[PDB]
Amino acid sequence: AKKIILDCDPGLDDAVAILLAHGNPEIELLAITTVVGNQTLAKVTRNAQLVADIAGITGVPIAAGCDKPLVRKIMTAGHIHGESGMGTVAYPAEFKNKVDERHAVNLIIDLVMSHEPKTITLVPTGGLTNIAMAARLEPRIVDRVKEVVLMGGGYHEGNATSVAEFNIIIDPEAAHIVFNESWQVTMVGLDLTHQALATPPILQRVKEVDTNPARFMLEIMDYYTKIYQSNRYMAAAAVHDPCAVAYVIDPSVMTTERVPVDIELTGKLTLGMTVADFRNPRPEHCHTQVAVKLDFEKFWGLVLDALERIGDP
Amino acid sequence: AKKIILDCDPGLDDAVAILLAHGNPEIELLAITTVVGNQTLAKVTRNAQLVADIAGITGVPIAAGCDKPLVRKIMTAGHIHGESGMGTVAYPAEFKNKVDERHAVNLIIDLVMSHEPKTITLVPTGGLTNIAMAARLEPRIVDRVKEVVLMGGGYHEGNATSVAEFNIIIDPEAAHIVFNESWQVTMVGLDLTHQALATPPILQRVKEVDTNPARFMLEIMDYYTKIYQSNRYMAAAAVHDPCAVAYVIDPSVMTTERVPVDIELTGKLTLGMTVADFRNPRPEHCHTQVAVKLDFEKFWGLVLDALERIGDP
Amino acid sequence: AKKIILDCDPGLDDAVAILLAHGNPEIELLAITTVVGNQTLAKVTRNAQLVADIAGITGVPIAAGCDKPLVRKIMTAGHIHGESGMGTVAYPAEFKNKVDERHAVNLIIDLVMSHEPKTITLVPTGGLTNIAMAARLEPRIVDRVKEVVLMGGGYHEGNATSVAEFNIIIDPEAAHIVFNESWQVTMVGLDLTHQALATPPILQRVKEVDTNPARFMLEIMDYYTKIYQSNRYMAAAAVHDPCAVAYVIDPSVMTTERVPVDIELTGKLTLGMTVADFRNPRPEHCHTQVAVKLDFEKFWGLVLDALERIGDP
Amino acid sequence: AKKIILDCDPGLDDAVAILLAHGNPEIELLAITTVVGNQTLAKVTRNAQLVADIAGITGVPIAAGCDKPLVRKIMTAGHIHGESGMGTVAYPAEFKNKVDERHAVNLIIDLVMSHEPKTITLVPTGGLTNIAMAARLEPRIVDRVKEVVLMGGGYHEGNATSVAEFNIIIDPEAAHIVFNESWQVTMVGLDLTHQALATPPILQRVKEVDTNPARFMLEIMDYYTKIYQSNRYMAAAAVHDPCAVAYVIDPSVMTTERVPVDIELTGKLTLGMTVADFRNPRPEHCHTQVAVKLDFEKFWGLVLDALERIGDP
Ligand SMILES: Nc1ccc([C@@H]2N[C@H](CO)[C@@H](O)[C@H]2O)cc1
Ligand SMILES: Nc1ccc([C@@H]2N[C@H](CO)[C@@H](O)[C@H]2O)cc1
Ligand SMILES: Nc1ccc([C@@H]2N[C@H](CO)[C@@H](O)[C@H]2O)cc1
Ligand SMILES: Nc1ccc([C@@H]2N[C@H](CO)[C@@H](O)[C@H]2O)cc1
Ligand SMILES: [Ca+2]
Ligand SMILES: [Ca+2]
Ligand SMILES: [Ca+2]
Ligand SMILES: [Ca+2]
Repeated sequence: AKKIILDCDPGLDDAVAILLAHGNPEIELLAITTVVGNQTLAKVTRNAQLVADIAGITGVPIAAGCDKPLVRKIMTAGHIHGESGMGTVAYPAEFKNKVDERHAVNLIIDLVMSHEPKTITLVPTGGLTNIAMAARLEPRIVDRVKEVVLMGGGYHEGNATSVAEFNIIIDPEAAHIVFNESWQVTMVGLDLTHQALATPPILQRVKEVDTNPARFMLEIMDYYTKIYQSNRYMAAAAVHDPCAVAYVIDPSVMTTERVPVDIELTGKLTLGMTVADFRNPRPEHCHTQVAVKLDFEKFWGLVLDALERIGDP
Repeated sequence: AKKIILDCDPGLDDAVAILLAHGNPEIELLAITTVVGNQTLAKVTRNAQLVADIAGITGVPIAAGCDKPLVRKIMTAGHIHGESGMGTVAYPAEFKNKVDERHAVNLIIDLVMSHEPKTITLVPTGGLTNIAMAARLEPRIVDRVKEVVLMGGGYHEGNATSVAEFNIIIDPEAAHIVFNESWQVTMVGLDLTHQALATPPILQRVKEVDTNPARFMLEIMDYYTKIYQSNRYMAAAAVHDPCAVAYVIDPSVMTTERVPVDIELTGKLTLGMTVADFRNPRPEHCHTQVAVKLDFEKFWGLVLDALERIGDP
Repeated sequence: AKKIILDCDPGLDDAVAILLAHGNPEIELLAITTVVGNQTLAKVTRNAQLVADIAGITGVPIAAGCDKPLVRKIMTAGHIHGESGMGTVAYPAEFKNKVDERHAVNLIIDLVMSHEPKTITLVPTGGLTNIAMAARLEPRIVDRVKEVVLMGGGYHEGNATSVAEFNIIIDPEAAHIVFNESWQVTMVGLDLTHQALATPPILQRVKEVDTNPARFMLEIMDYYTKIYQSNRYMAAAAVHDPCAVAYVIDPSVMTTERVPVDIELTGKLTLGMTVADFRNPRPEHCHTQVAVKLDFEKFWGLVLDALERIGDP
Repeated sequence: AKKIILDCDPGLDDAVAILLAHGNPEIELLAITTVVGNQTLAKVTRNAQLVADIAGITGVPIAAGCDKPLVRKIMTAGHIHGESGMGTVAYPAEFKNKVDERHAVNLIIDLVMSHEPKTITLVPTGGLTNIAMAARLEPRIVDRVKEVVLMGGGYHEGNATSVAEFNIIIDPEAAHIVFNESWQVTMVGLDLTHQALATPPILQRVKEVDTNPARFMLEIMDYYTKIYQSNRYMAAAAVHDPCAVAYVIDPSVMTTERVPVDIELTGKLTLGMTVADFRNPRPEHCHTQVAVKLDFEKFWGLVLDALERIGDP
């Protein structure tokens, strides 16, 4: 029912976002496009094929996009997602799903221009390089897109730096382009995603689904959990990306606040920060909004329900 | 018992900080030094004499300091404190208290070098210009000062801009100097001070003290209240400065968190922000700390108690 | 013999660069692509059609490109080239030359990928937005391009600001992208172009060609001259753009120095400056080089010779 | 006849500036104050005593100043002036000249406030830290000072970086303070000082003076020459500092241009650059001017003449 384009950089959590987008009956996945981020474009694209195979996805093109940030030098997060970007999974000899011939930037422009206006929503869960290129190359897509729901940012938290979130800092100028176009933007930041904890009970409910995709998720969630407990301290791992897809499925999974948000491009300490203006006489008629509280039970409900529907292909 | 130097820029709330510092039996006021900020150095200095007269202070030198920020152009806040900086009070023909001969920067260096090590705590409630100059002119004072407790900043709130607080933004390089010296710094920021609301009950308890200093405070608190309800929206006015003195009197009036804090000097959107790093594996052995929650009843208790002791000189 | 793609923003001097590129027998013009700059993309594209008509060009596609800088806000130079961007010329009811269907960015990628390696040289004489987009969208073109010869910058002079040249400052990030790719870049900056003065003798030699294209050039050169004598003071006008094409025709028209050049993105006073490092132990194996001295007679010789060959179509 | 305060950081060339200031009959040296720069404050101060002793100076106070830049971290040039800062000279067991008790910042303010207006000219040949502190601590000195003639900067050359000169970059905010006060500033930059070469003929004329001060200069000039020929390539060494004193003695030793000059504080490539605006409709009524061409013979004449007058004390 809801057509989306999932632009991601398959690392541990992006994989869960793909499973959720596939398994849920409310989402119609038009394409999976990749960008540099968690790992280099090549690795990330190979990972998208791997999970698309595991979940038995067919009829959905997987197109690679930009292999470098717009202006800045490449910066990846291999210390979180392993060298492969997919933690510790072994790849098949051959993938059933092949990388499309078109450049993700062209495919996105193609899909948006060929479909009826306001029917596609973009869901970026990686750096915003491909979305910004597309918006600049064919500005007509900004008024046709239904809305953009991205995982990135943090109005009061950061991870890459004390105040900046990874997806935004790896390409601040692309983020600046996206947040400043007139389309509707929902920022599902760390403020929210730090609530999407994969606790023991949840992992247990997952193990009980007892299917191949489920054993896969259990395996990567395990690796992800080991990293978070050590590296960037938390009792459990936060699985960010699925939260951006969950909001498209059912907006009631989270509360949102409508506030102005811009991107810092020159600060020495604040480079890459999503600056939100919460001072009250609030704007009214503001094209951006941030996510605040997550309905933990409903969120995990949607994931498990998706895992069950995918079954064992 | 606790010797302090109060460096301020007498506007509405700085006045209350002076009354509290004078009236409380726990504080020994060595000097009141002034800086540009709420108004121009001249106005602010005249204001410090006015309240020093009203509270009947004697034996305490009032020394003017820097009339301009270290590098940036002058920026004042006359729209909040009126043209006089002291809102709407009429000045006497002659002041009993006279402005000292020495420059505040020299007086501060003098007091610190002549007293025993670790016995004086600096309490800046204005721009940090004089403190920075002093520390650069005689670096020996940083190891002798007991600690610095300033009113300024905001780890998650701002007023001058969406993320920056007035005292820090009027002279970012001075703030950068102060936060980076090795002395202990307690930042009593907007996060805390926005809790020190002067509500009707409080103003009523004040009117009942029925003394001249009290009528004075009631008068300025009134003007301050009119501005906050209009200009920078809030139901009541937040009286910031006294909070910095209250912490010196009794540290239990507020909770504090020990985290790294630095000042942004080049950001376009974030100039002057006090960037705090709350990401956990927290530092341990960190010379800065921010104030979080205020004990509202104890705070106002201290103020009224001081108003009563000052009496009617 | 020398295949080029002229990327420009038709204003007064870009027009002369087109005439020279068309009339000279050494240049083979594959396409004329436009960008925002002197005027808005629409105006500039209409202007390119106007001069293509006047010079009787046929068989050469004119494709429009980016209508906005990559990240910054649009900035034009209508005070130098008039509102139309073409000073004071009247446009025809219909143009014989039509704007191509393809986006300049796609056309450039097309031409370069379809021709033999190292046979096309890019000649940008406007902001660098289209060249940067193309290099990011299809990175394979940077190794296939023969070299890039652009009019822009100034190692010791500026015009838009005290140290920055218009073409670079209207899109600093695009310029940063171009100067940092590994292809060979020849910067024909203001240091050189300020020598290409259109003095009375030259204008007289032009009037004598007595053809339509020549009367056209005479007309616009006139307006250009009036502006330079008033606005940005000089005895005569400097016609910048043709110098970039002249270097492709005969490199001996100017001397060049091989030195490192980078673009300043964050300076307050120096935004957009082309910083060149002339300190000696010079690099050796440096992909950029700046133009220094112009052979004035040979330069104008090439222009007049081209005007004569175009004749009167 | 011309009273000056020489603020310097005795390294090889600062020493020659002291000899020239002492030996020339036109200069009346009120004091020699030191700052961090070529070496740490301690070393540089010890060096000033060494040369004051060798030249037999008496009746002139030597006062130390700031040991750190205003905001940035300390940066010295020991690779040019050796570890001692004075290249390779051995120090005496005891110095006849003792370091004054007052801080240079206070001494400078003292001298200027106690003498008649417009009779003292400041001659900084090191980082501008002390001059900026003094102008901020007592703003009354800027209108009393006759003018400031400093060695530093470069409108078209740099040494520390491709576009910035050492003295300015070690403390950009101090420089920004000095160039922005209303006093007259003459900038004797690298553009000029690179002409003051100490060629074999000159060194020979010096050896012939055959006195102790002369043998000293010959010794340090030798070391300085070895460094310049290797490190920062040039056929001979450029002795910068004396050029600033020569201009005070006889302004005709060099040509100057009156143009606006400001300091870049945020650029990534251009930090510390003295940006001069040579675009013409030149200001008229401009408090800054840069030095252009040096009268080589007259310059070295003044130095040798001073060496002869000092004789052999
Ligand atoms: N430590 C860490 C670094 C990168 C990411 C990625 N960036 C976003 C959260 O910062 C998500 O899209 C996630 O894939 C997550 C954890
Ligand atoms: N709007 C407003 C502006 C300035 C201040 C001053 N700055 C600090 C709070 O921002 C306090 O010291 C206070 O005196 C308070 C209100
Ligand atoms: N004043 C002025 C402004 C813009 C330009 C354009 N920019 C470059 C020179 O700055 C050329 O390409 C020219 O078309 C020329 C004059
Ligand atoms: N390489 C080098 C570095 C520092 C200096 C000092 N800085 C100024 C020239 O840059 C002079 O005052 C000189 O003392 C000279 C040479
Ligand atoms: Ca991701
Ligand atoms: Ca205050
Ligand atoms: Ca042009
Ligand atoms: Ca020096």
